[PDB]
Amino acid sequence: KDVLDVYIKNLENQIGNKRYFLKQAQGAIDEITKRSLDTEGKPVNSEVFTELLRKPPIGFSLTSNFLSLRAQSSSEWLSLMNDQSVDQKAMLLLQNNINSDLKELLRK
Amino acid sequence: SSEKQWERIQQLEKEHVEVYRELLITLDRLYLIRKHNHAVILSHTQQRLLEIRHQLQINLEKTALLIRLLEKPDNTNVLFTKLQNLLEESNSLDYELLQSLGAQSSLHKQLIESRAERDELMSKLIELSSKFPKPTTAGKQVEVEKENETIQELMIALQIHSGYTNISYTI
Amino acid sequence: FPADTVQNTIDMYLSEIHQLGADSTVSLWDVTSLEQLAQNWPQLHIPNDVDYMMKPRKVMSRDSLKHLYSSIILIKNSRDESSSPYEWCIWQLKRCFAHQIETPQEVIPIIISVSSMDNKLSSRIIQTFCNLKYLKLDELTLKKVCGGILPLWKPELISGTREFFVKFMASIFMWSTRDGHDNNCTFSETCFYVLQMITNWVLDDKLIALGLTLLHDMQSLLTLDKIFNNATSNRFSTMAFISSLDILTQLSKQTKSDYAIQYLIVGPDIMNKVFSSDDPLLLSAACRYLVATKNKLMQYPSTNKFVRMQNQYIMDLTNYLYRNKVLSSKSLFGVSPDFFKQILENLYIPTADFKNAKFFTITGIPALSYICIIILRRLETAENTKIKFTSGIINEETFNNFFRVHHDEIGQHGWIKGVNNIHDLRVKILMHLSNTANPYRDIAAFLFTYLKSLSKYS
Amino acid sequence: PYTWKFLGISKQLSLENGIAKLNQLLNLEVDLDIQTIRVPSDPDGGTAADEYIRYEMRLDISNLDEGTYSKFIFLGNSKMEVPMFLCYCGTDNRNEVVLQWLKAEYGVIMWPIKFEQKTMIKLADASIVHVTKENIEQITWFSSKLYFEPETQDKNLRQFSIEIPRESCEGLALGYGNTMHPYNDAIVPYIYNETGMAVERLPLTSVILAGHTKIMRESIVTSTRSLRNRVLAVVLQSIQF
Amino acid sequence: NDITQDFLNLISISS
Repeated sequence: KDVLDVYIKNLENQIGNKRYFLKQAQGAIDEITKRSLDTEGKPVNSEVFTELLRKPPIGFSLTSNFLSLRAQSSSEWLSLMNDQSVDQKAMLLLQNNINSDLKELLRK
Repeated sequence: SSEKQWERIQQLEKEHVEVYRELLITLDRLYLIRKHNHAVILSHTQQRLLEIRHQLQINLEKTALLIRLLEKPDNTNVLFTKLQNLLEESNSLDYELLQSLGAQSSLHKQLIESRAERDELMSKLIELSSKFPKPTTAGKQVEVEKENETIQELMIALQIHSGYTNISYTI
Repeated sequence: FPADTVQNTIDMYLSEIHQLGADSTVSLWDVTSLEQLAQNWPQLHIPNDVDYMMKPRKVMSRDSLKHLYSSIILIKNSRDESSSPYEWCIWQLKRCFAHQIETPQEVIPIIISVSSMDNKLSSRIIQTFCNLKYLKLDELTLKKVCGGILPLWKPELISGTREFFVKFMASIFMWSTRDGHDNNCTFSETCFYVLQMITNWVLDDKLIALGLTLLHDMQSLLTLDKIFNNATSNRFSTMAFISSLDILTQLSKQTKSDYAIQYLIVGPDIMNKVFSSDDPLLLSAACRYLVATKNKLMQYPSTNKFVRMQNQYIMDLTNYLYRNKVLSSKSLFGVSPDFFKQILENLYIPTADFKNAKFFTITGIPALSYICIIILRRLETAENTKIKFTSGIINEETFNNFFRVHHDEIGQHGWIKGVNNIHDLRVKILMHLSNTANPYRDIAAFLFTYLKSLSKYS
Repeated sequence: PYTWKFLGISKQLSLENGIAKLNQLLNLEVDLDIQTIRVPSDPDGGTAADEYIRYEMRLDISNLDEGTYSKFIFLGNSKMEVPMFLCYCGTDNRNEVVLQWLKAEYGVIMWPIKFEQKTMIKLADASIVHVTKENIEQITWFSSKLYFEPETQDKNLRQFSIEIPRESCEGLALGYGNTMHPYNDAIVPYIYNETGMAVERLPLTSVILAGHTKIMRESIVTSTRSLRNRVLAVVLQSIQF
Repeated sequence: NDITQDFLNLISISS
C-alpha cells in the first residue's frame, strides 16, 4: 500500500499545485484582460506567435488515460458496430427474399 | 487492498490531464496577452496550430515517461507492472476494429446493389401495371354459394355420424 | 417438414396452442397464393384497414403474403402521398418519439426496413424527423432510426442538402459537447453513418462534389481537440475519421472519375493534427491515405501547392519516424526544434546521454515504441536468439549497451544476424512490418518508397 | 358500476356521414347527438381552442343494463394533432363491431389509451368540479383514497394507502386558499411535507372518490351514468404528444 | 460553400 499511498499523496499534492496554478493563472487572465479595457482584440502577431512557437508522474497520468480511454471506447465502437452489421444483414437477407420473391412476380 | 488507491489514481489522472491541458491553454495565451495587453483574438488556424503543438506536447510527455518506465523494465514500481497490461490492451484491440471497419463497406455495397436491383424491379412493375387493363350483381352467385355451404357441411356432418366408409371432400 | 426446422415448426404449432390463453371483386385478404393473386389481378381490391397489413406449415400462412402486401399496394396504387403505407409508418413513428407506443423496438424494425426503400418516403421521414427537436425527444430511436435509413438514401435535390446536413450535424456535435459526456458519442456514430451514405453520393457521377465537400466539412469536426484529444483520446473519433479518411482512399483509387484538386488532399491542418496524435491505427490510416494520395501525386506537376504540402508530410513523416535528423529540420510538424531541446528540460530521462534521438524513431515514438517492443520480441523468437534485448523500449543506447558486454560473441552468433547497428534494428523492425501479417504494415510499406535503403531491404 | 374504455382516432371522421351503413351493418338505427362545448372556461385554462365537438351514439335496443345501455362518445377538435378519441362502456361485443366498421370505413387506425399518475390526479380534480346555471364553478368534496402498489425486494412493501376524508380535503383546500384543483394544489404537497413522499413519483394504481368514481390505470368507473365534460376534455388533452 | 466553414469555425470558437 505504501508505494500507492506515497504516489497518491504525491499526485494529490501535484493536483493541489495545479489547482493553485490554475487559480493564479485565471487571476492573471482576469487582470491582464482588465488591462484589455477594450472589448476589441489585438491581432496576435505571427512573430509573437512565432516566438511562442520557439519557447515552451505527469506522463504516467498521461499514458494511463490515453491508453485506458483507448481500451473501452474501441470495444464499444466494434460492439456497437458489429451489432449494426448483424441486424442490417438480417434486413438484407429479408430484403433479398422480398426482391427474389418480387423478381418472379415481375416475370409473372 | 491497493486496488482502491489504484482506482483513486485512475480517476485523479483524468483530472490531472484535464487540468494540465487547460493549464497549457491558459499559459500559452497568457504569454500571448503578456506580449500585447489585449491579444485575445487569436485566429482559428492560429488556435489550431497551437492545438497541434499541444498534441505534440502530449506525444513528447507520454513518450518521456514511457521511456522512464520501459528503458529499464525493472518492474520495481507496481504501477509500471499495471502500465504493461494497460499498454498491451491498447494495441491488442486494434485488429478487430480495423477488420470490421473494412468489412462493413462491403456489406453496405451488398445493400446498395440489392436496392438498385429492387428499384429496377419497381420500375418494371409500375410500367407493367400501367400497361394492364383496369380492374372490373352477384346476388344469384352468392346464393348458389350458400347452397354449396349448406350441402357440403351438412353431409360432412351426416357422413361422419352415419359411419360412412369413405369420407371425402364433398365439393 | 425439414429436420432442422422441426423445433421451430413444433414451436409454432405449440405457440398456436399456447397463445390462446397464454361478389365480383376479391379482397386482398381472401387470396391464398402468388398464382391466385396473378389470376385475380383485375378482381382484387385492397381493404382500407391499414394497421392489419403492416404488422403481424402446409396450409397458407398470410404472413408470407403480408410480406408483399406493402409492395403490392405501392404497385396497384401508384406509390404517392395518398398511399396508405406512408401514413401508418409515419403515424406509429410519431407515436414512437412520443413514447406513446407500447413497444417502439417492436415497431421500428418494420419502419427502418420499409423506410430503407421508397426514397420519397425516406426523404419525408428525414425532413420530418432529422432535426434537433426530435433529438431532444429521444436520441436512441433517432440514432437507431436515421442510422438505419440514411446509408441507403439518395437526395433527389442536390441544392441545400449539404447545408441541411451540416447544420444538423453541427447541432448534434454541440449536443454532445453541451452534455460534456463522452458516452454521448452519437456524433461519432452519425459521422460513420453519413460517410457510409457519402460512398453512394460519390458512386453517383453527379452530386460527387457534394459528397467531397461534406466529407471535408465533417472531417474538421472530428479533428477538433475537444472531441479527439491526444490525452483524452476517445476512440470513436478515431475510427470515425479513419473511416472517412478511408473513403478518400477508395475515391483516389476510383480516380477514373476526375476531381478538383481542392478537397483531394485532406490538407495540412488535418495532417499535422493526426501526426501530432500517436494512435498507430490512425498513423496506419494516414500513410495508407498518402499511398492512395501518392497514386494521384504523379498526375499533378511537382510545383503545385497541393503537391508541395504533401511532399512536406512524407519528408517530415520520414524524418520523424526513420531518418532521425529532426533537429536539423526547419520544423517538426510546423513546430521548431528549439522547443524539443527545451521541452526535454524538466523532463527526466534515465539515459540523458541521448535525450533527443529517442523521440525521432518509431522505437521511441510512444504508441509505436511499445509496438516496437512487440515487434522485436517476435523477431527474437523467430530468430531463436539466445541473447535478448535487455531493455523494454528500443533505442540507440538500449541497443548498444547490451552488445558491448556481449560484443566478443555477438560477432559469432547469439542475437539477430540481420543487424549490426541501430539503423538495421529499426530496419528489421520494419521488415516484419513489410508483410501482410501486421495491421500496421502500411507505415513501413508506404515509407519504403521514399527512403532508398528501406526500399532495397523491402 | 358504469365502467369505460377509451380509444384514439387518427382522423377527424365525420361520423354523421356513414351512419346509415353502420345502421344496416348493426341491424339497428343509432342516435347521434351534436354538441359544441367550451369546457375549459376558466381564465388560466383558456378562452380559445375550447370548441370541442361532442357526439353521443348509443346501441340501445334497450337500457336495462350497461351492455344494452352501452353508449359511445366521440369528442374531437380540428386544431388537435390527433383530432379525436373514442369512449364506450359495457361488455357488449357490438362495440367491437362498430370499431371494426370505423377502421375499415374511414381508413382510420385506432389504439387504446393509458393514463399517467399526474393524469390521474388531474382527472380526479376534474371529477369533483361542477358548474352552476350562472356559469359559476363549484366543488363537491368526497373522501379521497390514494391507493399504491409498489414493487420491492422480497415483497417487503406490497401496497399502502393514504385515505383522506372529506373534512381533511376541504380543510387543506381552504388552507391553501381559494383554488380550483385542490388535489394537485394542496393535498399532495401536504402529504410530501408530512412524510417526504412524492405521490407523483410513487407507483399509483387507483384514485377513488367514495360513492362518486374510481379512476384506474385502464378505465374509469363512475357512479353517474355519464361523464361530465371536463373528464373528456382532460382525456383528450392527455392523448397528445 | 465557405459559410459552412464559418459555421464550423464558430463551433471551433465555441470549443
